[PDB]
Amino acid sequence: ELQEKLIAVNRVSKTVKGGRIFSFTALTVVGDGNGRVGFGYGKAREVPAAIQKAMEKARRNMINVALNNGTLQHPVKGVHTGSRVFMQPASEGTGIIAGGAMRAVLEVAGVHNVLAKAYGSTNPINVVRATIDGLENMNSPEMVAAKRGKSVEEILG
Amino acid sequence: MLKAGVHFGHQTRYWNPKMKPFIFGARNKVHIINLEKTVPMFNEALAELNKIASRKGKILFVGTKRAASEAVKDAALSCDQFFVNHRWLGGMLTNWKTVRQSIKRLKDLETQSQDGTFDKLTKKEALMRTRELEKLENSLGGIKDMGGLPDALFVIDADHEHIAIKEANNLGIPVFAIVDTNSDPDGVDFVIPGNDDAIRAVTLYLGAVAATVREGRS
Amino acid sequence: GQKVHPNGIRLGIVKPWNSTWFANTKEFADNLDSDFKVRQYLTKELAKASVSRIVIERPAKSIRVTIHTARPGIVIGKKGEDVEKLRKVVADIAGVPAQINIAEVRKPELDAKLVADSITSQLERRVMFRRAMKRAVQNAMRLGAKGIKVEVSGRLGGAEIARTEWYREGRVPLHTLRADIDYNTSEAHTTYGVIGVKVWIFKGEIL
RNA sequence: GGGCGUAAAGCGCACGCAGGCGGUUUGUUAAGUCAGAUGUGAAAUCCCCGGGCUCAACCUGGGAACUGCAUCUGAUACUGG
RNA sequence: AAGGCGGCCCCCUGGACGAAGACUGACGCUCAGGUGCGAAAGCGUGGGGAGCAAACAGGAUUAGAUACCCUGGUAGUCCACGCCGUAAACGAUGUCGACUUGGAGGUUGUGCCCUUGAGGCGUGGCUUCCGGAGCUAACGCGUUAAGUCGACCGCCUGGGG
RNA sequence: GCUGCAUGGCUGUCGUCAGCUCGUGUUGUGAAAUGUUGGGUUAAGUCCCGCAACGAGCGCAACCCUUAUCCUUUGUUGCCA
RNA sequence: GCGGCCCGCCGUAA
Repeated sequence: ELQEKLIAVNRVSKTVKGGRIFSFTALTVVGDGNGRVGFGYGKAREVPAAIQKAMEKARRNMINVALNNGTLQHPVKGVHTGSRVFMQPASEGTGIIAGGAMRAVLEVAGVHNVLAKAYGSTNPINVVRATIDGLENMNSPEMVAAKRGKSVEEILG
Repeated sequence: MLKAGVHFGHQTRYWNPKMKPFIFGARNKVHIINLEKTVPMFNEALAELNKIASRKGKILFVGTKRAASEAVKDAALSCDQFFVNHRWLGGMLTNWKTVRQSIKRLKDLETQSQDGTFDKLTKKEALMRTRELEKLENSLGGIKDMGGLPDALFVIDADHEHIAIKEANNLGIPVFAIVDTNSDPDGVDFVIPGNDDAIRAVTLYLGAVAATVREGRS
Repeated sequence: GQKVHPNGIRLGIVKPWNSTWFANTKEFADNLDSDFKVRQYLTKELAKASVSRIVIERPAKSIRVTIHTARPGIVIGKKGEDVEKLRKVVADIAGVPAQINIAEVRKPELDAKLVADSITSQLERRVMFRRAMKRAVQNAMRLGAKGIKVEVSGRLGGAEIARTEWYREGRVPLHTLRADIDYNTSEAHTTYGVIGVKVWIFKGEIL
């Protein structure tokens, strides 16, 4: 039922007394298409082993977000080590226009219309944090009403 | 309650500033624990432990400190519960899958033990097997007959057993540690202020818990 | 060149010979040559079957041959006509009269010769070597064995230096003489030269 | 809508004119700021609702836009006198 | 203020801090151009000259040794009066103001309590070392911020050339 | 006949030196780390104790041959109290 | 505690 995606694979080395030994890494994202998403990162001597090792690590690590008809009502921005991300809601008919790993994250998450953009550095591992960057720090009107001790209808007005 | 059979903090220079709400005035160079706000928290913790025991939750006891060892081993094995007495192994809970093999080896070794030297008289091998069993039993004696993944943990010293608390938080199991002045409430805890090195104090702590749990089954 | 041959080192401990007969200096070479000729002919003729091991024993004025195989029906045929053709040719090769026997291989996933030449046959049809290796190791572990190691060497498609790979799990102790290790090799001729295959199987330690 | 400990980047350190920026009330002014109204901001071009060339480039009807300027009336929380 | 300042005594002179009380009534902050002060070496005129010592001369070592090592040795280093205006002139961190969990010291004031004693309670200034949240590419910083903010100024825009 | 720099198979060498890795779990954004480090021992990652690690694999050792001491069995072509 | 001892042609595994 869950959707799985593969983002990037690269070869990584290490030096010992006799020479060099190589290894591979994989970055994957998993979502339910409805508001739950997680990611994982695995290493092994062979590509298939790393691929399969990232998946269940992603499965055990999930969070839920609160969208609304395919987005929510926040222009939100998030950061990690050297990456900035900007996402804002789109009206309708539009797609998931977004550059790299943001495309896969927003696709598996369940968003259908968004106007993302990426700044700063763009390596996949840190920009994938776009999950934790802003997706789960998003506020629905009902929880805002609960926090401020009021009712939704006059919070919106 | 009223007997005040529990002493108080270590010293004003070894203290965690997060313990200010529970602290009292300090007079003789050491901090004093306020008992006026410990009874309600203790009663709430006791009620929660009773309702968990009624759910046959397989409570767990820890607290290796060379002073509460026999105390926790006697409080446990009394009603129905298990305990950890020596050398909390890093990853009993997150890596329970591997620890099951050690438990199984202990079970096989003890089954063979009741008729051990009859199988073979090579005294070297018999002696080394006995030594291996003795080494293995203490680290898992209290947990051998457990299904796995208990539903509650009772911890005597908080900062001294931070690895167990981290494992419990990672798995998502409620904790019932006792916090002193030089420790801090970090995990999802039912915080119970009080001294943790006095024999009278620890005995008073464990007696109420044992009575509550042994009542909870019926 | 570092490893002693696993089969040879154990020939007097836990392993038997394949040719068992007595002779003197006059006929030693002739007996060896005859055994070589008959083994070569049998291997050439019975390629399509699954032949594993040929044991040759010389009765006083006679030669006795036993064949181990996993599909005896093909070798023995509808009636005993094909075994009779084989017996005629063998008795032609060696002057003395000959008799033939057939042995039965119960678990073809053991007896490393079968695994090795199965992998070679797969390689001859241009299939990825890694899948073959993993398939064989998984089958052998499923059927029950304390360990197995396979390896392949040669020009695996790339013009670069011929590479080497190997997989292993279980236990394969090679420095203990009590252990019962079965070892055999094979090689496959492709469009880019030959590829070598080696298999170790650890059936079980013997007291 | 970027930076300056080590990647490029804090004057060797002070005093100080012109400039830039001002703690708390009260009272007046309406300069800044805000709201209306009028007069202006050519046509063509862009946009919206339409129309006609077999359709489309093309032509055409009406409306918005021309982020501005000046004048008059009003408001007085904030900045200025 | 920075560059810097160490035997002892006298004369002239600047700043900082504390206690208590009185007084004036926003008189403030920053600062392009401008002005002043800046280690050592160096320059000019006149003195002085013990030790040390660029340049220089011999003796060694070395394949060579215009060097490191040894024996000497001039300018200079010192004083007075004028120039020069640069340093890894570094905490490699501009100046003011406000706010935010803690420990262990050093130095200099002052209030109270038996002031008994090297006692106990406080309350200011200036300084070392750990470390929490937070911040950072990381190292690390961490109430004397590289944390959360405001005012003004100075600089940066690939490496060589 | 050419190409050991297109290869299989088979050898030398570091070196009979004591090392070389993996599964799961934790730490770090990451290359990686931990285990394999520390105290005492051994010919030896050989062993005890400690310790966010808990267990495995190839190595070391043992199982093989010969030599040194006795006991049974057999006694020629071997032996003579 | 201090005696001396310099160099290594051009490109080149995936």
